Amino acid sequence: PMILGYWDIRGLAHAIRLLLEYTDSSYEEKKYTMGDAPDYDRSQWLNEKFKLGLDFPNLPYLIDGAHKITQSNAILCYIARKHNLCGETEEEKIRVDILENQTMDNHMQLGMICYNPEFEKLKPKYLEELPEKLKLYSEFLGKRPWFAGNKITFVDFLVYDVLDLHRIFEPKCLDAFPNLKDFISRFEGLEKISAYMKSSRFLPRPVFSKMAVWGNK
Amino acid sequence: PMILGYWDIRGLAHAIRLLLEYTDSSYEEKKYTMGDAPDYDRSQWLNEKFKLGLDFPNLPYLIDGAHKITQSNAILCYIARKHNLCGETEEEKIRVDILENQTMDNHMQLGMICYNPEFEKLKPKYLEELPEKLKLYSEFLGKRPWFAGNKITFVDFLVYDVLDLHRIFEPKCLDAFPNLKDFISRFEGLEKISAYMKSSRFLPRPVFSKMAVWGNK
Ligand SMILES: N[C@@H](CCC(=O)N[C@@H](CS)C(=O)NCC(=O)O)C(=O)O
Ligand SMILES: N[C@@H](CCC(=O)N[C@@H](CS)C(=O)NCC(=O)O)C(=O)O
Ligand SMILES: [Zn+2]
Ligand SMILES: [Zn+2]
Repeated sequence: PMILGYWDIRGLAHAIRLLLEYTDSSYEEKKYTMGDAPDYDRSQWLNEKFKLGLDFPNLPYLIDGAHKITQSNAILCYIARKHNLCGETEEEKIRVDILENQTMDNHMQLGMICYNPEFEKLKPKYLEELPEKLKLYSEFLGKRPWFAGNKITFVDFLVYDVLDLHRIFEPKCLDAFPNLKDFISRFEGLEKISAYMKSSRFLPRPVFSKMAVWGNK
Repeated sequence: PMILGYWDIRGLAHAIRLLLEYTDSSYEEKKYTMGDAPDYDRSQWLNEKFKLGLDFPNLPYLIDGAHKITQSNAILCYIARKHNLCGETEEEKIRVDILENQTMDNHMQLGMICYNPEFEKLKPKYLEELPEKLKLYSEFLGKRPWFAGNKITFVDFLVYDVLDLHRIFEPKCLDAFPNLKDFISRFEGLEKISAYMKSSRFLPRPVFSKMAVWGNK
């Protein structure tokens, strides 16, 4: 079956996992354990990084038979294409492309300060700007059931992940955007999504690696 | 005609520009000037950031009639889809997806240290690792004329940009990979690309913004 390599954490593999489950894909997981500080030993991965036959060795990676893939968004499109979740109309594809990258940006913005030793200092400013960021997603979604349009796409997994990570960071952050909350309900309401969230496989934390100042555990 | 907003620099708009020219697309450019230090006044853009009707106000952006787009990779796919340069076969799309993101990573890696005030100190390490990064691209391309396969795709523009930025940073960097040099020859060898490189429109520098430590001018 398919095999998804990644750290023994949520991180970037989250949306993928969620996607794999929703698509009822058959897959295994090669979770890599990172050593404790101050070393943060990553040999478990490095002693296999270049033996998997990946073109650009990295985490996460996906191995589907002869197909060795890296880069989260690439892995998602790969899985999505097999289930027509990459968009169909012209406008659908545009929205998918924009979000695919937008979420990636917002995700890093968060991860940047969370990995920053001076995290406690930067937090006040980040929170001040967050409402605006969230608002943007709200404006974008509008009265649509999903982000791409009427049909769910892989970007809905990416958007969810981001929004979830934020209700976790600042719980009240979503209160001002009812439609976004409905999105989360609607998303977590999906059959296979709900079932998986209740299974032993569900790994919502640690949000980041051990090197993080926040969500490291 | 189409309109491409961005800073009065190379940056992320480079590959786009290159793509637009090769596609013989009709377009204008809304270059935004950033103020000198220590303020780096960005008012010229901020006083118009939210009036363009962009979903996620950002630079670069592309306006094609009713279509307002942001996110470099999104803009590229938009332009590419109009000219069938987004890939066709399954393997083609995979490669496109991987590179589309890989290049973005390598580009930031460069941009990160060049914007880092302690640039001179980090440089030795970055150069030590670069050969391997380059090697990967070499390994990937192989005997193929283009990265996606036999046909040129928008990623060849993204890969070129990255490679170019590095021969500029470290000229001898490519000497060890002849196939990558042939790629640059073959790319700058394209009729519309060559013509554009010789026109008044060509803007190879500044590589980055004024806030940069390297390639700021
Ligand atoms: N754009 C890449 C970024 C991947 C990346 O930097 N992954 C980090 C984890 S978030 C990693 O630990 N990679 C393993 C390594 O650097 O060897 C993606 O989406 O896969
Ligand atoms: N992932 C984005 C990066 C966008 C970005 O941060 N662009 C810079 C220049 S490289 C910018 O000036 N953005 C305007 C802003 O965020 O105000 C893309 O490819 O569009
Ligand atoms: Zn990470
Ligand atoms: Zn930039």
